[PDB]
Amino acid sequence: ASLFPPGLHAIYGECRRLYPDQPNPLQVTAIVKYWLGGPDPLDYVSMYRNVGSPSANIPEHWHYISFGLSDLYGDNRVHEFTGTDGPSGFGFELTFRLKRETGESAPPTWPAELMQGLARYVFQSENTFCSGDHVSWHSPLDNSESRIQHMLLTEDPQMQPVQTPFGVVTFLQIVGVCTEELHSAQQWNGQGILELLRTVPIAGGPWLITDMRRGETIFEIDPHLQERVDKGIETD
Amino acid sequence: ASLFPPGLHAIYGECRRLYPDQPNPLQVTAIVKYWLGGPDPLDYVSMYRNVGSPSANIPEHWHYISFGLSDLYGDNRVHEFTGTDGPSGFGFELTFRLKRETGESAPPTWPAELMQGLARYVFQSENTFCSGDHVSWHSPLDNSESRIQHMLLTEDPQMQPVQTPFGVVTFLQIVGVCTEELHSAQQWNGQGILELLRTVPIAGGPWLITDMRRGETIFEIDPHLQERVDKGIETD
Amino acid sequence: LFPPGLHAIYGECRRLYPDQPNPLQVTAIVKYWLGGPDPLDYVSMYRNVGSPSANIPEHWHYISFGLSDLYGDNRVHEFTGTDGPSGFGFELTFRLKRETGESAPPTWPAELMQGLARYVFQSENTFCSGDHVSWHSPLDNSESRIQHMLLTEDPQMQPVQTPFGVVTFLQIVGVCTEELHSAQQWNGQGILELLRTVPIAGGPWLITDMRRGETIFEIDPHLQERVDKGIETD
Amino acid sequence: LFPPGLHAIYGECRRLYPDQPNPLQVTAIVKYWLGGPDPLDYVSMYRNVGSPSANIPEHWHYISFGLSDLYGDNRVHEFTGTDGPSGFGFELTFRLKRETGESAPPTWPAELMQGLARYVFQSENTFCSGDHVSWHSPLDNSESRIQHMLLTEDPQMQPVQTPFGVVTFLQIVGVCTEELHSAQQWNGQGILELLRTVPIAGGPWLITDMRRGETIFEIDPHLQERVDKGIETD
Repeated sequence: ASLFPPGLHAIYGECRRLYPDQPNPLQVTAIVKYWLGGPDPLDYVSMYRNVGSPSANIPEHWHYISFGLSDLYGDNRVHEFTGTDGPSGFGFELTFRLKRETGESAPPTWPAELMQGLARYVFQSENTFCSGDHVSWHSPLDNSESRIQHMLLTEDPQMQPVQTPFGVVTFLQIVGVCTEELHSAQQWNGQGILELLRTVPIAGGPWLITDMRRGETIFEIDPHLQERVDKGIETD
Repeated sequence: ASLFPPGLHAIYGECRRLYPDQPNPLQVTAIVKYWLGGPDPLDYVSMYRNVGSPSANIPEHWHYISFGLSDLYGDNRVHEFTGTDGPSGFGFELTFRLKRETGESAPPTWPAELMQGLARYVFQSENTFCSGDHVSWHSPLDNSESRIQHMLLTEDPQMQPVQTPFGVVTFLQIVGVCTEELHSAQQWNGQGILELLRTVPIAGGPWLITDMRRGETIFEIDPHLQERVDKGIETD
Repeated sequence: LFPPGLHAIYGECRRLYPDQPNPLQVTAIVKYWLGGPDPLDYVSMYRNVGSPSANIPEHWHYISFGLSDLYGDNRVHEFTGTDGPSGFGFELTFRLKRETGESAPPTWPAELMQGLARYVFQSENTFCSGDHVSWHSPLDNSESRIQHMLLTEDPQMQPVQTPFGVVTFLQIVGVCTEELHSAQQWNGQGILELLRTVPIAGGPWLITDMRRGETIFEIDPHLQERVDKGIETD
Repeated sequence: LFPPGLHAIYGECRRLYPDQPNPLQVTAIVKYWLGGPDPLDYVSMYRNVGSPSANIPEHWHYISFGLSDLYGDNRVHEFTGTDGPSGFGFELTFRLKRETGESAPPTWPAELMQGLARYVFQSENTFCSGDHVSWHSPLDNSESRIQHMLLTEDPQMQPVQTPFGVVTFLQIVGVCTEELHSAQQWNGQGILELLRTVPIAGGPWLITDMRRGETIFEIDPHLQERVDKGIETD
């Protein structure tokens, strides 16, 4: 009397189209669900292995997808049902791509935590996030010493918006960045820095993968990108 | 070398107009300031004793005021300086009024924590708060068993907006409420529930004081208020 | 109601970890009773500071949910009153030595457990303290010498009463092939006793260290005498 | 550069409380060196789990900032090299027994400390281990029988080297009037020794329990003997 949640199924469906050979991936869950009084708004976080793409500049990475920001059950236990047209719940779920480090047999679990924190902001303030937005996390994302301490949001390069009997669901991918890059996004705009990040493989690449070990800003890597920012600001 | 912060001074000035006899109140601070890498965005939280007003049926309570959401230093270490016209930093600071209980010689310190949590949301997301907004904290505010698990924001009944050399600063007072009251605010609007709360002394009264020990919703206290809520939704 | 079976187990877990109300918990994305391949619905993973006092190192503690009757509505196990055992009567647990720098418990043990639970659901025999399982493969798919298992009752998790039956806790203890053979020649309880006397191989709480490079016998060749005398006087 | 004096003390605090990097810290809204009435710039308040082993109960630990030279720029104390004492040479500390349900450390001890510090500035001068202070009032303005103080070196906080001098830590220990008198008849160190042997009155770490209703003598009338023998060999 807890069948496979329709909302969850729609997302799970997309996940399968992408990882047909990973039907039983590592999945993390809140021991006491939010709608039962728990502190974490995301009911589940699936963690897949993405081989990426040798050919392109795309390295092997871990891919995370959340469950809870959208309307999973459609019975008003967390979000209000609002037809199949509008957005399901908040309208999206968070995703994240973490560069795989040698000797990693499974995907590290800290990103679920990061997502719960972001989700917690959405649930309580009730303000949603959009592609291009930035979040001044102001702390190394994985509680390490990393220079990646903030976030930019963009649409997931592979996960496509899904139709649900409870509304549409899109996927917002988290992209870790350095404070200098965050400031740059504030001076100009998120979409601009996102474009730049795509041109610098080690900082994101086409799929905007995050490398928590990156020690340099895109600007330190290629001081010419600054020009591009200056022009953007100007012509905007 | 660290003079009395102009921004802090303007707020402090207001605090004095209100508490001329408490020049040396309990004040809490972040051991490692936010702008030095610390996790708490509020540099200080002053805690005063408000005798209230026996006459008006306004009980003795603890009054909290934050420092950090507005521009305290004006040297771009936390917020960007934007002239003396616009808002100072985020334009406001948080306040809170906690009903005084027996066994309290001094104001309890947990509310500082609550404020840091709220401020963190503002700094990270860069979305400010306004009178009438609600926050689905989804947890007893003081980590007790209290039924007060959410918040509504209204302007402080006494603290008045202050002019600063770094902008204008208003004061947003936190008002704890029950989930039923939060939903009520969502169905209708924050200002409406705030009005009601003012008419029910034990639930807030004229100055919207929070009593973490309240066991009943305003509706359970006087089932008639529901009528007002229904008329408001209708004519709105 | 929240599943009584789940409730009872969760209860024991809190008595042990009052400060970890929100531990990392792994689950089967498609539950077994919905057609999924993994019989365990959940695997909770806690941090156990151990006991500096008794030389018991900091380790990760795993507890499974699914081998016992969690829901009591015959969706997985048959309801058999509150007396007999709940479902198979137990849940699996495991203690993995923490390696410095580990911020969270590694998740591979959930897998090992699913395999075992899978084996338990399929076998025509019951599992008990003292049993050995010839896994025949490094438990974490590494190069480890720990390739088999012995089962013992969990040193801390205590049997719990449930409206659906009694639930005990069987802890997995990784061991070397030489140690498995030793258990076959003599008996599980015996090797378990020995393992308790050799901290790096288990200690009082029988914690598993996948990095262990030596058998208990290579560590102290005298234990063989006890195994021998054991077999002899037995 | 962050005030070297503060840095050094913060350093010690961390060695002791590696898991409390962001403790509750109280400050003077208008610092003393800006015209304010309170000489202490800050008072950090930590949670000390104590030691179940030695029966040292969980308590709140307070440390002051201001009696020593925090800034070294003559704004409060005179800079006197790195050899001599930093400012007055010490900072005050206090250990308050935790009462069940105290989610955070109570803040009144900061006040008590400001009073003592205010007293040290106006002179009788620096305090030393063994000194007594006839506060003559329940320390927390309650009805408590603890109305005076004895000073001893902090059992854990160790003297720190600072570019502005050496800083030691003097811990405040609350006592009853009968105990104060006893210290006057004999000596502070003596009563401090006795207090250590009576856990509820102080114990090894000399924790203060504002709820104590009995003097150490009423608890064990024999200690009186040991005070007399002290007066005698002195």
